[PDB]
Amino acid sequence: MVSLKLQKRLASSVLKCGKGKVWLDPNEVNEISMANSRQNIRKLVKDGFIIRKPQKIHSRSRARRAHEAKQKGRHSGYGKRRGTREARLPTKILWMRRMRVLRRLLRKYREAKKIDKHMYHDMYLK
Amino acid sequence: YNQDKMICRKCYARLHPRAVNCRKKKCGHSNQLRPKKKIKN
Amino acid sequence: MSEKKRGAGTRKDEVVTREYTINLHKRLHGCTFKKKAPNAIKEIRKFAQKAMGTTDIRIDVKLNKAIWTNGIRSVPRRVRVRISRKRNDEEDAKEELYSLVTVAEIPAEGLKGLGTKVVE
Amino acid sequence: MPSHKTFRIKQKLAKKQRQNRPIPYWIRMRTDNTIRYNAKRRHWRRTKLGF
RNA sequence: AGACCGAUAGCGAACAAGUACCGCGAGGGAAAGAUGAAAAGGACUUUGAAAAGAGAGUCAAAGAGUGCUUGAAAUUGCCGG
RNA sequence: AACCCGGGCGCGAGCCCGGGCGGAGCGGCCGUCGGUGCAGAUCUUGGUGGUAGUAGCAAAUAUUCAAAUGAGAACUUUGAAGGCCGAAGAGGAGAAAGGUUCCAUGUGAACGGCACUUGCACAUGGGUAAGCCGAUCCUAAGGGAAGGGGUAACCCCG
RNA sequence: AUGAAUGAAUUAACGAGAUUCCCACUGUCCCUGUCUACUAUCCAGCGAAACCACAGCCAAGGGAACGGGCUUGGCGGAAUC
RNA sequence: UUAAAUACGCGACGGGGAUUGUAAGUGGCAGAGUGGCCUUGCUGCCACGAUCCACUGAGAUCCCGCGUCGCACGGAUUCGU
Repeated sequence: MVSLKLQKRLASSVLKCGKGKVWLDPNEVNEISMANSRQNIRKLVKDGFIIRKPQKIHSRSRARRAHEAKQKGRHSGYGKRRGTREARLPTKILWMRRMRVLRRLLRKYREAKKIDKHMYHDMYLK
Repeated sequence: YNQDKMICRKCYARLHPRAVNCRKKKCGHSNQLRPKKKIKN
Repeated sequence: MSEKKRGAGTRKDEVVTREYTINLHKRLHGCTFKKKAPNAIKEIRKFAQKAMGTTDIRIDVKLNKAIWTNGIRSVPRRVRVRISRKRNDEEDAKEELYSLVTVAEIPAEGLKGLGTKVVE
Repeated sequence: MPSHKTFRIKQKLAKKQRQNRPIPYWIRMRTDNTIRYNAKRRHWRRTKLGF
């Protein structure tokens, strides 16, 4: 025997990280075994025999370029374009833009002064 | 109490309703908390 | 693993190596398309034993990686392996090889040249 | 929370737990008579705790 | 105390017995004795994955060697006809 | 005495002896007592054979190559390679419930439906620390304490 | 042997409710094949139950009239997968 | 049921068919569009080339072979009157 199970618990709770990221050297095996205490583990982490593995990578990269691949149209023929009809944007989502803008334009147009109080009521109602 | 505790979406660590933020390890005003929805099935 | 002479006849030996190509296909196609990759490794561990004439075979991690690289369901058709072969114990050591694409020929020659180079 | 707290069940559970220990090597020796298989000694997996 | 029973009998219980155990609970509930006159309760040595085994030692007796008096049956192995 | 094996008598229920074993109690006659005789009762209890080295140890395809340690290594542990888990067919924090199962060291008769150096098996030690978390104080279906009265009374309404 | 709130009739919507027809489609079918997976099989290891008065051939016949066995005929080299 | 230094014997090469069908690298522009540059002007260039052609009857080969290399010099177990 060597039971390394306990240094794995400790190693994880001092690199504040998982047990399948924390790695222990196969040269140092006896010295690792000798650590029974975190202050010993801390020393082996300091001296760099016990180490937190990096561990593959992302995929942001395909996806952010997928956003640049929307920027910039594309895929808006009928087929590739699909969640269901409205769900994608209910058109109440376009209204939430339109209805705030059309009232923001009408407030700007008066305060430059272009229309009368009579015309402003009718169009706002329009 | 109806507030229950707020549990962090990153770390998943539980830290009060009076604490503003999580801190389990450097979570450190990550503000990424949501409260316990206050009791189910 | 006996490149054992001893004595003979030519060949003044204990270890040297040979490069041999292990055909994975015949036994591999006998395993499942998902379960294929472990079969290959066994295939290699049985062929060297046959070719070498030794029970005790070591396969290099490199060999493990090579078979596994495509994944579980895909294994290479074949793999060239360098299999070195020394001791009274008569034990096999194996690892991966290199090739442009080509032939089976005189692999013993490169090995012989290596051992001769090692030196002073 | 505590981890159901009340002292009054909690102590007595801890007493049965202290009471479930091996017999002490000695009482086998002075001894009167027995294959001293103690016996009221109870287990985390099997049978079931009582009060 | 006895024309009682004598360890599948007598109390459920000769002993660690309303114990071990079952049931949410009311309640239910076993199996369980015996080396030897004396521990003299198996040194010392060889062996071995472990236990154990071999050899030897104690005793009237070890097929008296530790759920060890006797040791049937039902059964197993080896073996004989 | 008992047991095992045979020898003799008695139709016979059964009586008797010889050898071995056993290592302390055992008969006969008469007169009495009676938990007084089994093959059986889907009989009870215990033991034991065949069934059998038989069924099961089969659906997430999950490990493989090197190496550590060890009397012993497919399953303990390191690395690499390769996968699987995704509201959790295997992430984090907790309620109840468990009830010490946690940590460490040392083992391995039993367990783990197998190996085991391992373990949530065994043994011995050790750990849980609140003015500011929770208990705690409040009050909600109601458990109700408190007349009188039925009811012997238990007990029940108010 | 229908019949009116023991409700009659009627009826749109609804339905894992009962019956029928059409198109679409198809291995259900003609009529079966190849192929994958896990089993199977063989190896190491672990290791059970049900059941068991019974030795265990066929054709006839007989018999409480539905025989593995009586009776006569006929067959069978065991053991094992 | 095969073959075995009394042998075209085995593995590894690849030559054949009969197997599937146009590679990686490389170039052009039918054709996306857009920007800047070179120059007196004219004119052309570079850039990121969506898709296609061109160098190719290419790569891979459960079947079949002659030229090299490596190994093929062997023994366990059994008994019948």
